[PDB]
Amino acid sequence: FCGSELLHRNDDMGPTAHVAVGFEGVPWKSPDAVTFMLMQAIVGSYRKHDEGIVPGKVSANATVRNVCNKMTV
Amino acid sequence: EKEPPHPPSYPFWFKSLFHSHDIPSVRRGYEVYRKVCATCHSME
Amino acid sequence: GAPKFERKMLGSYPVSPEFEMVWRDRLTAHGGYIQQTISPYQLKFIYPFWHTFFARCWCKCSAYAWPWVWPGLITFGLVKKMNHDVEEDIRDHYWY
Amino acid sequence: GAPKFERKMLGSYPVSPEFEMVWRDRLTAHGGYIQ
Amino acid sequence: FMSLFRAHLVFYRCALNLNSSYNFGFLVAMTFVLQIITGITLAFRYTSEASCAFASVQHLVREVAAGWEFRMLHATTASFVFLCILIHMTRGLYNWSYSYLTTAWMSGLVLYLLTIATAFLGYVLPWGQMSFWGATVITNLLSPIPYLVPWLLGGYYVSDVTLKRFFVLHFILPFIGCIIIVLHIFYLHLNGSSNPAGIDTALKVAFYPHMLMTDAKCLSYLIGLIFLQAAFGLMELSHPDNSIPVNRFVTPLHIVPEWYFLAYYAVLKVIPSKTGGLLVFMSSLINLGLLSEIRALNTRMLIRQQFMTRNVVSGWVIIWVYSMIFLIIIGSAIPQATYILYGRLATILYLTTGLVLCLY
Amino acid sequence: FMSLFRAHLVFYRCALNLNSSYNFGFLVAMTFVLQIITGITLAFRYTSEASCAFASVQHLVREVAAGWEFRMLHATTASFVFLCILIHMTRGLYNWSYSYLTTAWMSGLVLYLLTIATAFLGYVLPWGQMSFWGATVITNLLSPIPYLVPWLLGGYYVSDVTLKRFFVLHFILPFIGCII
Amino acid sequence: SVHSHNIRPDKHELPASEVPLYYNRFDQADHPSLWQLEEEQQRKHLDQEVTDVSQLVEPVSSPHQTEGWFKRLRYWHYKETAEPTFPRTPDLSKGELAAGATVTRTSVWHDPNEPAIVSVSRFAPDNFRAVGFAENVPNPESTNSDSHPDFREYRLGPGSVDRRPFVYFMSASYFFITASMMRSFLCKWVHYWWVSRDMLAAGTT
Amino acid sequence: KLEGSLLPPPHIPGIRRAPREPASPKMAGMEGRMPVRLPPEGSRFRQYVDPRADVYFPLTAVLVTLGPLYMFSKAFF
Amino acid sequence: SYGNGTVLMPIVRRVFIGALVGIYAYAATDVVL
Amino acid sequence: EPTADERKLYGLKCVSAIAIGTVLMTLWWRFYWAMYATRRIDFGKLKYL
Amino acid sequence: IRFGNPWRDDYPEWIWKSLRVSRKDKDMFAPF
Amino acid sequence: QFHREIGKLFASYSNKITANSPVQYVPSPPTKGKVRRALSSALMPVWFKFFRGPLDRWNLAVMAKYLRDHGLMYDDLYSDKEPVFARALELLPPDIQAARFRRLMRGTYLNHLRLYLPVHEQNYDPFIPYMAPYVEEAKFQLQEEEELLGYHMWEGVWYSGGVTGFGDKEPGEHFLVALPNLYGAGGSPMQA
Amino acid sequence: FLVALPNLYGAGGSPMQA
Ligand SMILES: CCCCCCCCCCCCCCCCCC(=O)OC[C@H](COP(=O)([O-])OCC(O)COP(=O)([O-])OC[C@@H](COC(=O)CCCCCCCCCCCCCCCCC)OC(=O)CCCCCCCCCCCCCCCCC)OC(=O)CCCCCCCCCCCCCCCCC
Ligand SMILES: CCCCCCCCCCCCCCCCCC(=O)OC[C@H](COP(=O)([O-])OCC(O)COP(=O)([O-])OC[C@@H](COC(=O)CCCCCCCCCCCCCCCCC)OC(=O)CCCCCCCCCCCCCCCCC)OC(=O)CCCCCCCCCCCCCCCCC
Ligand SMILES: CCCCCCCCCCCCCCCCCC(=O)OC[C@H](COP(=O)([O-])OCC(O)COP(=O)([O-])OC[C@@H](COC(=O)CCCCCCCCCCCCCCCCC)OC(=O)CCCCCCCCCCCCCCCCC)OC(=O)CCCCCCCCCCCCCCCCC
Ligand SMILES: CCCCCCCCCCCCCCCCCC(=O)OC[C@H](COP(=O)([O-])OCC(O)COP(=O)([O-])OC[C@@H](COC(=O)CCCCCCCCCCCCCCCCC)OC(=O)CCCCCCCCCCCCCCCCC)OC(=O)CCCCCCCCCCCCCCCCC
Ligand SMILES: CCCCCCCCCCCCCCCCCC(=O)OC[C@H](COP(=O)([O-])OCC[N+](C)(C)C)OC(=O)CCCCCCCCCCCCCCCCC
Ligand code: HEM
Ligand code: HEM
Ligand code: HEM
Ligand code: HEM
Ligand SMILES: [Mg+2]
Repeated sequence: FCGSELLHRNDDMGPTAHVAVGFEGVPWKSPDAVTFMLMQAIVGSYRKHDEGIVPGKVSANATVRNVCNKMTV
Repeated sequence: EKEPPHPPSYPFWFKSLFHSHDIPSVRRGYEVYRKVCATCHSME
Repeated sequence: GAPKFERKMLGSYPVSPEFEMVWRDRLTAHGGYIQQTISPYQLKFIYPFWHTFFARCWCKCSAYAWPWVWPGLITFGLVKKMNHDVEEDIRDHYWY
Repeated sequence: GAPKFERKMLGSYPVSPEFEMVWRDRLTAHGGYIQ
Repeated sequence: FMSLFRAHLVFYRCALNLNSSYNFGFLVAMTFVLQIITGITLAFRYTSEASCAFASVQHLVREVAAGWEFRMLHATTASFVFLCILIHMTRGLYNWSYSYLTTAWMSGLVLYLLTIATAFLGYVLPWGQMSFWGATVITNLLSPIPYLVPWLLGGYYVSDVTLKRFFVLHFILPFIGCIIIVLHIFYLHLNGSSNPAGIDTALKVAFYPHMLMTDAKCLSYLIGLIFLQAAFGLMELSHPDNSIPVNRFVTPLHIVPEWYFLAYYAVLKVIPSKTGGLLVFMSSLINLGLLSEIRALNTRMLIRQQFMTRNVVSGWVIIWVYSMIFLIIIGSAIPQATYILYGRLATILYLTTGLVLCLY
Repeated sequence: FMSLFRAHLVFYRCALNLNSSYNFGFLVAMTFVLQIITGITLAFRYTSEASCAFASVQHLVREVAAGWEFRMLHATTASFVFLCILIHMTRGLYNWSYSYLTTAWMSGLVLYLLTIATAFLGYVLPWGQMSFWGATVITNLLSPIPYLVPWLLGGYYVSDVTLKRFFVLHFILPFIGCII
Repeated sequence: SVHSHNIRPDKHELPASEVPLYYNRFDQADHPSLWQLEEEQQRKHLDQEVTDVSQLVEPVSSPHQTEGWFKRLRYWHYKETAEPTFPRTPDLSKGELAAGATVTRTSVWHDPNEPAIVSVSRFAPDNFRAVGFAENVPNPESTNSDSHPDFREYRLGPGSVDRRPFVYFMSASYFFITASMMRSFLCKWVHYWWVSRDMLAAGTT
Repeated sequence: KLEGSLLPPPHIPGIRRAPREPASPKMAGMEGRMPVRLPPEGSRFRQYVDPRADVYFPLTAVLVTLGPLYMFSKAFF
Repeated sequence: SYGNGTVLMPIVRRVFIGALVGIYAYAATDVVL
Repeated sequence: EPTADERKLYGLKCVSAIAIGTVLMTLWWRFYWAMYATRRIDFGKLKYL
Repeated sequence: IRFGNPWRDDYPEWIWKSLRVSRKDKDMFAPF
Repeated sequence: QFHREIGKLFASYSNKITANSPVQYVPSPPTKGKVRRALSSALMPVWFKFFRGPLDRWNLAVMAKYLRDHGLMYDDLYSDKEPVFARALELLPPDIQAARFRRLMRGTYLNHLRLYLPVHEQNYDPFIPYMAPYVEEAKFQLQEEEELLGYHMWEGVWYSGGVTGFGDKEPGEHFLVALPNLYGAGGSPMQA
Repeated sequence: FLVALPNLYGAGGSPMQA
């Protein structure tokens, strides 16, 4: 596993950027594989144009709550 | 006038980074001050 | 900071106070670029300095030779000529 | 300053720095008045 | 104020090709800090009374625990203040930094004058022979200005009242300087810093950690060299006559100020006229200030790169540096007709180089 | 800083029914200014040396032009500092101002302690009988705290070393107050 | 910005329409899209192989230009001198540049056999290019030279030992040295605050 | 063929081409050095230039500036 | 120029230049002329 | 100056310690210098990995 | 003379070679 | 009416300039006098051969070797902090702007390492004036603005709207208008 | 207080106009 970055800068494709970050994980048969599945769900997901019936500002998920309340917007 | 001559460098023990004073010689120099120089000079 | 035509932002989110100086110097990447960087925990970080020592030392010392050394040698020589004329002038006035 | 539901402005022009404290205490004139 | 701290010392972006020539502003600031700490500590045991000032310094060294350390650190660090400033100013003249960092240059010049005045006030306080006779002379060069002297002293001579007030001024001015450092930084970060190549560039990185670790490395060298000199005494930075009590009716055989004032003291010594020598002082400062408006002195558009690399004609700042060194030697010599002749030769170079910097 | 000056001293809005009970904060500030001006001026001719301190104050009054004015103004204004503060604090307790101006009340209490300490340091400087014996007593009430006394004096008694350091502290603390 | 321009008249620095300083020979395209063909049909010097400094191409610019007392640098290009009401008319037959005031206040763009709206469409700045443009001006492919090393030479790959323990023992050692330095300076400050050697002796009787 | 760093331009309809100077003869004293052009043929500067003087310039520069100052100082100062 | 508020430095420039012309003219008349 | 011996013995302990810390800070600086000195930036297309 | 000379300066051949040396995948201090 | 008399003097000198102004291009007069243009031509064969000539040739060699070591053009040395050059950069077409961006990035990297480029990457003429058409158009635009709008010292409201009132348009660029707010999160002038 | 003075340059702004 190489710690490194590979970035394509382009100011001629709109105002939206895309990014992904990764850690070294575990293989299928690991005794800790079930816990990684759970840790994936604690961080969870969020879409601004499809929140549902729970507003993101009052979500139980701490990550969602901190992201939605940033700079009040 | 003119610039006075620079004195020569004598090898005093204390001149090195790693060296202290030479106390046996400091003791004898105090006898010299008390019996010769103190008649005209103060060390207040 | 940067010129006005470079400071213009593409996004609309507000500038946070800890980032005021970053966005005062925004510059557009005309043409684009691709960047690759390795983590410092996975690099030799002292050997590269010595691997390129001879080339770096040549570049620096060559640049400084004419502009600094050549006027210094002249100043050093003038210091000696000055001290040689002072001595001779003292003996032409005070010595018998 | 004033409560949030009173600080809300009707206009859109930006608040100038010499007037920061004025608009931190905006209060709606409920019912109106003549001065 | 923590958003200002992170905006200007953490996320501030800098060109990748910075080097140690851009680290001496931080070092000067750290010398002020060290002086304020050691200065206040010395003040707890110093006596401004002329009849007991000289004795209070000696008793401080000979009787008080660690008293030697604070006394010798304050004296040594003062010399490093002026060495750092000199290297700091010379970088600017090598890179024509004042081209677009105009108010940063002017604000800096005010800081330089404030530091000169502070050092002069501090050197009179120990109240030795050189304290008294150096103040008497340097305060007479200002005689052409009417009544600018008898009031600053509050007497007919550098008496005991002058010493009391030099203590208060010396106490105060450094803190005023700290106020002007804030303006200095305001005018710098308004435009952003330059770089050794003199070009615009988008290859910049954040101050922390890359550039913050270079400042830290240089700080280590500074602290080690100060303590080396302070605790062992390798160089002779102070004059021996100041270890002698004041005598108003016996002038010492050789009067010379500290090394960082010697060069301009020599210039003023080879010019016989007393009024013409002070005009020379103003013209030099005026020349340095006018560099803030170098863009306007010619219609041709200037560049920051001056092309000293591999160039046999050198540069004006280099020629000035060697003329200053040459005059420090003359200033430290006994008056002699031959010394005076060469001193005038160098004075012409010392002044002409300043004037031609305004030409291009 | 001129936009801050006009925002807080020109266009700042205040209730119409204010009166003189809300003017004593400004008066305290002005007393600090007057003390800094007169204090620095006195420092140009004061001597911290215990053997000559008492005499330097008298010579200042008896020989120096206008010396009586700066000495007596500094002493009188100190009394008005504490009278204004007392009226300033009493208004707050009458109106329960600390109900919602919480950190203003706490910050004020720190300023009060700083002013108490400054005044105590200044009263020892003229080095008369009350200077010496009042410092000896007030510095013994703090004896229950271990070793909090022999170090502030730097000796076995309110000696000549205590006077030198009380001068430096007295010089410095007012400017710290201006920060708070 | 806080910087003003210095466009003013000058009696010693004549206007560029009369003394250009830069080499005043330019080609002219009817439509700037044609420059794409010039860039694919002309050869580039950087594609030839040379080995010695003495074989490098010689510039077409002359070294003899700016003169004067104490003028250290001797070659420049641009200036801000004001242009007069009636500037000199460029001579296109010699390759002279036409731009700015020399288009608006001269008749350089008239063509007897074309409408005026067509002729003046060819005098925008993108229509002119200095001689030597295609052969010389570089366009780099990377910041890195193949003659220099990069991270491929220095990277620790498979089979390498973990560095984390060493990196943090380096930083911790710096800090326990710096902490000792601070503790010593504070202890010395406190000693200085305490009684002196002359007063400790007076108390003993 | 052409003077300087230029090559024969390709013929492309729509691009008017400026006239280009032809190559001129060389002079003695430039072997082994990075090339810098001489003044044009019809010019007074070309009648006076000599590349062989480049080698002595490091000394000439010291003499024209510091020379007069040293003699003037040794006579009146 | 139009659009900025750098309004004191142009005044400082004209005062400094004038001061220099007067210093070096008062010295020549005392030494040369 | 009877304090000369105390002064010199304290300086040896101090200058030696500071020197060692200067070496450590040099290593920590070059640790961060290498990640940008060995960095690759390509224009147009990717050359090497 | 190439050193310091704007008419001739270039690296000698023994410096260009030092830049081509390679120690990829070597670590003599690994046992530490 | 003392102001109307001074205005009469200004007007007389003004009308004289106009009555003596030509209506077509005329070459500027020689600057140096005939006495100075005669000494120069007499000493020219000796001054140029041994001093001024080699000075010019050394200068261009020093410049060319430094630029080529970094892969730069001469015009890359001008700053975007000049108003004229900033306007010129705004007028550039994409292809020329991209090549300048790349050369500036590469030159900062090379100056950081202090390593020369190989000789075969230095085979180009660095003195091609690629910015000239855009510089001369910028000068024309800004000279019009100054003559039509900046011919008088205008008054204004002081320390109002974030500016000082003496001519600045962009806010917070002088010390006496520093620190615009005490509370809040601030903001950017580019997002108004 | 430790988040006072958000900006050194510019004209600032209002949180109610974000
Ligand atoms: C004169 C004073 C100045 C100091 C002395 C002079 C300067 C040089 C001294 C020698 C130090 C360098 C040694 C060679 C390079 C080592 C690193 C390396 O990569 O080498 C292998 C590398 C090839 O290996 P590789 O297989 O490719 O890669 C292996 C690594 O993985 C590659 O991985 P990496 O690249 O990531 O890095 C590996 C890493 C890992 O290194 C290790 O192996 C770890 C070592 C851990 C310890 C770190 C050192 C701590 C020492 C502190 C002091 C002792 C404290 C203990 C108590 C003492 C009590 C008395 O290396 C280090 O961390 C280097 C540690 C050594 C630092 C230098 C210490 C010098 C001072 C020592 C004494 C203290 C000062 C005096 C004060 C005290 C006394 C009064 O080869 C080179 O780098 C080329 C070598 C040639 C360069 C040397 C040139 C020497 C001559 C020039 C100087 C001449 C004198 C000065 C002239 C100028 C002034 C006039
Ligand atoms: C083992 C056995 C024993 C032997 C071994 C050794 C034992 C001893 C212990 C170990 C010692 C070595 C240990 C390893 C050291 C590792 C670190 C290292 O190498 O450090 C170098 C390293 C160099 O920095 P860099 O980033 O690598 O490169 C920067 C470029 O060079 C900047 O260049 P740039 O192109 O980017 O900027 C352009 C320009 C921009 O301008 C500046 O940067 C500022 C101005 C620079 C010039 C400075 C001179 C002007 C000031 C004059 C001061 C006069 C003093 C007045 C008193 C006079 C009394 C008479 O700067 C320059 O032009 C710089 C080049 C100057 C060349 C000077 C040539 C002199 C020629 C002399 C000819 C003589 C002829 C006559 C001969 C007669 C006899 C035959 O510097 C540091 O890391 C600094 C660390 C210390 C911080 C300072 C704290 C102390 C303050 C006091 C000292 C002040 C001077 C310090 C140097 C300043 C440099 C700018
Ligand atoms: C903040 C965030 C962080 C957290 C919070 C921090 C909180 C603390 C911050 C402070 C809070 C409290 C507020 C403080 C306010 C202070 C005032 C302030 O801000 O004003 C800024 C204000 C600038 O305001 P701005 O909004 O940025 O722009 C104004 C315009 O709108 C646009 O103007 P412009 O841009 O076109 O040009 C502006 C330019 C305008 O530049 C000038 O007009 C030149 C000014 C400097 C001239 C002197 C330099 C040397 C020149 C050569 C020598 C000349 C000699 C004289 C003869 C000349 C020929 C006749 O100004 C500068 O370059 C700035 C220089 C900085 C000056 C600061 C000094 C303040 C007063 C204290 C002075 C103490 C001196 C001690 C040292 C001397 C002791 C003996 O500065 C001034 O205009 C005041 C200038 C005062 C000059 C005093 C010079 C004294 C020394 C003269 C030489 C004597 C030599 C004698 C030798 C004798 C030997 C025996
Ligand atoms: C009875 C006794 C009387 C004694 C008094 C003196 C009497 C003299 C009578 C002479 C009569 C016959 C000759 C008449 C000549 C008239 C020339 C004239 O008016 O111009 C016509 C004519 C004017 O036409 P133009 O169109 O204006 O042309 C101007 C050029 O374009 C110019 O621009 P360009 O681009 O063509 O040239 C390049 C330019 C730019 O070049 C550069 O920038 C390159 C610079 C490279 C420098 C590299 C240096 C590196 C080495 C540094 C070494 C270390 C130094 C630092 C260390 C120091 C340590 C301490 O070069 C220069 O700027 C040259 C600088 C020359 C400096 C010489 C200054 C000497 C001053 C002597 C003292 C005077 C008194 C001072 C005050 C005393 C107290 C009150 O000029 C020419 O054609 C050129 C002629 C140039 C001649 C220069 C040399 C004249 C020497 C005369 C003899 C002096 C003897 C003094 C000692 C006597 C002892 C008894
Ligand atoms: C309240 C503050 C302390 C005062 C009392 C103690 C005495 C003070 C004297 C120093 C004592 C030693 C410091 C304490 C240890 C700190 C360790 C720590 O937590 O750090 C986290 C880390 C520790 O190092 P790390 O980053 O390797 O740790 C990563 C985390 N681990 C290892 C746990 C996985 O340090 C940093 O974050 C470093 C930040 C950069 C600072 C560089 C220091 C050099 C200074 C240069 C600037 C000059 C300063 C002078 C300013 C003067 C102004 C007037
Ligand atoms: C840049 C800041 C300062 C500089 C350059 C400076 C410089 C000096 C100098 C050169 C001396 C004479 C040393 C000697 O030869 O004995 C001195 C002495 C002194 N300074 Fe400072 N000083 C500074 C700051 C301060 C401050 C802030 C204070 C107090 C608040 C202070 C208090 C003293 C005292 C009491 C002395 C007399 C003791 C002595 O002479 O050793 N200094 N100063
Ligand atoms: C107490 C005195 C001073 C302090 C604390 C100080 C501090 C600083 C600091 C920290 C920097 C940024 C880092 C650096 O470039 O080193 C800087 C830059 C600068 N300083 Fe100073 N300085 C002082 C005196 C001066 C003086 C005397 C001058 C000139 C006369 C000056 C002119 C400049 C300039 C022009 C810059 C910008 C350099 C550039 O970016 O090209 N300063 N100063
Ligand atoms: C140097 C000392 C002090 C200064 C300069 C100062 C200054 C001021 C000023 C100017 C005001 C606003 C005008 C006014 O209401 O009078 C004020 C208000 C206030 N001060 Fe002080 N003050 C000081 C000490 C104190 C102390 C000791 C306290 C309480 C222990 C305090 C608590 C308050 C409170 C609560 C207010 C707000 C009153 C209200 O609006 O109801 N201050 N202060
Ligand atoms: C709130 C600010 C201050 C207060 C409340 C204060 C209070 C006092 C008091 C009560 C005395 C004793 C007066 C007497 O009985 O003779 C005194 C003396 C003195 N103070 Fe202040 N002071 C202040 C600020 C300052 C400052 C800032 C300085 C100097 C920078 C200063 C310098 C002196 C001096 C030299 C004396 C001795 C002269 C004398 O006792 O008359 N004071 N101060
Ligand atoms: Mg100009």
